[PDB]
Amino acid sequence: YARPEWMIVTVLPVPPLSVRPAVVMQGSARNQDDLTHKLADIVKINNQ
Amino acid sequence: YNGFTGRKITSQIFIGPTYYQRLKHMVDDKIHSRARGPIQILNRQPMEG
Amino acid sequence: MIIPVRCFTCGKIVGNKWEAYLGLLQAEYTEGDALDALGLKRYCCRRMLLAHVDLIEKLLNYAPLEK
Amino acid sequence: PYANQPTVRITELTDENVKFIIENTDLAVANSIRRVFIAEVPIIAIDWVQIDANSSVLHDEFIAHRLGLIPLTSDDIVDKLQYSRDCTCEEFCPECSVEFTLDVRCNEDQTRHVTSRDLISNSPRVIPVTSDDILIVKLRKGQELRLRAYAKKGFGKEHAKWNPTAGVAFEYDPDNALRHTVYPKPEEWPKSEYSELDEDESQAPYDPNGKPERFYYNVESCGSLRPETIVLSALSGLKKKLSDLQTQLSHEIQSDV
Amino acid sequence: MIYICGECHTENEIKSRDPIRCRECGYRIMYKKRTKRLVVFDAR
RNA sequence: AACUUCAUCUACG
Ligand SMILES: CO[C@@H]1[C@H](O)[C@H](n2cnc3c(=O)nc(N)[nH]c32)O[C@H]1COP(=O)(O)OP(=O)(O)OP(=O)(O)O
Ligand SMILES: [Zn+2]
Ligand SMILES: [Zn+2]
Ligand SMILES: [Zn+2]
Repeated sequence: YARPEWMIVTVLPVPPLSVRPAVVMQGSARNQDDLTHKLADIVKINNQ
Repeated sequence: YNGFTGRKITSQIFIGPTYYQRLKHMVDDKIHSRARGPIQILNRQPMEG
Repeated sequence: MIIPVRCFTCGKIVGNKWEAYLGLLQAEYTEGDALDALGLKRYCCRRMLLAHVDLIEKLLNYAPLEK
Repeated sequence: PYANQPTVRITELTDENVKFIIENTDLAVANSIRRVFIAEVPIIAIDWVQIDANSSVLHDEFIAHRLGLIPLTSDDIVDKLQYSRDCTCEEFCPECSVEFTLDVRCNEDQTRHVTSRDLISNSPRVIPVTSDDILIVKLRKGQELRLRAYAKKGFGKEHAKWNPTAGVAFEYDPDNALRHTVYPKPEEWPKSEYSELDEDESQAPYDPNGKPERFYYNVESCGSLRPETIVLSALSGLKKKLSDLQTQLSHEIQSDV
Repeated sequence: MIYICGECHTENEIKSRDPIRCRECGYRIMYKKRTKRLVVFDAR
């Protein structure tokens, strides 16, 4: 159920959109959850 | 004197002009009821307020 | 804001008596003597004139929205 | 097993007041006559208001409230007028209502006091007890009040605007002899106006066999109905309520049989 | 519709998608003016 | 057949 190596993060789980809903305002804009912004930062750094 | 029956109330009652204030808290603003209404997006539970 | 028609407690008309009350106060009459002259007997009716604050005069100072 | 025969003696009768005494009557009957004075005597008062233009400082429903509280002469035709619910015609008509109109504008610089005198009735018998005047609103220059009102028959149980009386003074046992009120210190208590005691005696001696009788009334009219006719109409209305009750009771007894 | 001016109290008619400025005074606060339909008030 | 969130403050028993 838990091997010590699995504690080190080699694959980051990205939660479903239900966990991080997109906050819609007037249809003019769609703010994104804090998790979405943090995941964007993680993806940017990973690509770099 | 008792308003309903007209008989004198046995205990004499303290009456006088006192200044009273109507506070902003009114029942019509506070009465509320909920039955399968709107529901939040994240928790999918009934809303607040 | 304006003198209520009818005393709350009993219902005697006190709305017609505010201007006469003010006139009698201008004459020399004390508040109690003016209230007696107007015919107000119960302290419920005397409370209506005695405690009344006439704000309609202050509100009439502002210019009307449509002239 | 039968009703007692009451007696009335009128002490004072003025255009604003009736002071009378009812003897050989029950406390319940006396109190309910007083109660009918207050709540079950029909009168005429404004209950429908339509404000065409209100530029006064007071909002529309404030003006409507004040107009409703204004008394209206209801001496004779209140018995003739029908209730709006009873009247066959839709909304209101001359038989079920009386129309009033107010068209006041303050063209002059000086503040215009809109009074009950400015209310004009379509029927002469109902007038706003003008024959000072009740002040409806004060109008600054350039402010105008225009409205149409309908006055309907009703009694004070519906709304206090339909109260025909100001203060009903009801007293029994002026000197405490039935001990219906037990004074902790009898001497401190002021004597009643109807009291027959000497100044030394604070209370009359306890009457074990006594019953409340000889009730004293002072009925003050609001001006809509004469103080005499308030009392007469109250007695007649209570009698009519009892007769209606008896009719329904007889019908239901027949149904049970 | 017709909007009464806030300051000079003169009715001016402003079309839709037009700047809210009263002619002859320039005040930028207008008021919609009372409705023609009439509401019944019970005096109660 | 139908209107987001945060945050703050202010009140309520
Ligand atoms: C009697 O106890 C009650 C309850 O415990 C509940 N309550 C109230 N405030 C709070 C709060 O901040 N937090 C929590 N957890 N509970 C709270 O309110 C308490 C009393 O408060 P009070 O002492 O003002 O009641 P008066 O004696 O004043 O009553 P008056 O004569 O005005 O009607
Ligand atoms: Zn009074
Ligand atoms: Zn009719
Ligand atoms: Zn202008």
